Amino acid sequence: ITNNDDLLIFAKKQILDVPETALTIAYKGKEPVSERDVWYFIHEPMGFETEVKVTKIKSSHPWSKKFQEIGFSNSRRDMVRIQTQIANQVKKASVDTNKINSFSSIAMNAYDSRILTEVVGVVDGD
Amino acid sequence: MSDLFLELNGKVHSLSETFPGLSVQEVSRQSPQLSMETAEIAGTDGVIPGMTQFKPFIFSAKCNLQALDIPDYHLAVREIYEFLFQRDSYYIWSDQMPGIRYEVHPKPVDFSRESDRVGLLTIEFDVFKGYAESRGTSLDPMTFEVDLWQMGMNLSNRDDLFYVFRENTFRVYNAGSDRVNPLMRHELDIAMTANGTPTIHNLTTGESFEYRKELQKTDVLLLNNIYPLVNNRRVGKDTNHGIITLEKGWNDFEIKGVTDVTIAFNFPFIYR
Repeated sequence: ITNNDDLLIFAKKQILDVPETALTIAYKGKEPVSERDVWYFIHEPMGFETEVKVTKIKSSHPWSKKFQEIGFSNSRRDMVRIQTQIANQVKKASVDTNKINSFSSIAMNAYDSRILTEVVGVVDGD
Repeated sequence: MSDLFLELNGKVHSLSETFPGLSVQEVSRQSPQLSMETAEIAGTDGVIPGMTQFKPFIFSAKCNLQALDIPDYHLAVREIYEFLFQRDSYYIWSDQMPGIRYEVHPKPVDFSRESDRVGLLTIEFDVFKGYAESRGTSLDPMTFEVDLWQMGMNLSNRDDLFYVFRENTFRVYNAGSDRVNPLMRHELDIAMTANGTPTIHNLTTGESFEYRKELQKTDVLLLNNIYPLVNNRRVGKDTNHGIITLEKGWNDFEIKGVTDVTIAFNFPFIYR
């Protein structure tokens, strides 16, 4: 990009100016929870009275008697996520260097044609 | 009167005879230790049981020692401790049921010193195979010569029990309390000598074993445990890896593909 407004919006997109929070709730009610519904969260001791949008569900079978785990505002850190990020960055770097090897070879290849042009012009000038 | 006979290192000893002061009062055995694995399914009642097994059980003999004096008491205690506790298992039986023996390992026993020369004790033995067995194999004349009672009649007097056969179809009687399976680390040897391509069918259990090569009379095919051998050489690659098991009671056997067949079964009976 060349203008300043696009750079400004890009820079605004490039940083996070709020604490990164992730909420997890153990729910044991009768009403089922879907992947789209937005609930109302009220929890006085933790100072919560808001609307929460579901982003992660770990449900059990209806006959399993177990609780449900529901997430909001992205997920906890975890290591396997970090390893996946590192692996995909490694793959991107590998494809980048594979492409740039061919690009450098072409730069060498593109040199010989211009060398020939210089030689032909030198002969013509003589 | 009662006594306990112990067979170890190829010798048979009488407990009341090896130690003159020792006298066996009572002999008993624990019940079969049925073990079972249960799985629970949420939302449904009860459990689903897996395959049942039989854990090692305990054969107990309560006895007393009446020594001549205190040094004799200590000497007898040491002698009993040395004799009973060997590093390998050994067989035991009793006069009440002489036809059945247990292969056991000794258990810790504590002498209850009631007086300066009298001490009560209860010798316990772990039967670690989970079953009792006859005093010998099927081919052993020992097995059918002492006593064996099964639902009323003594098997030592029955004359229809044969374990060497010359025909192609016959019947084999397994007198044990459950089936004999080499896969369960049981003892079962089958020796055959014939001409041709052998094939054994156990119609009662619906099992089959086939050897895919020609055989000659001087060549002996021996199936022991899970291994077939020809002239004491493993030849499992040329067979179907079949396993022949004997069910309770009569098993009908059919031999096909050979002639002049001589087949012998050598296995001990298994009692629960």
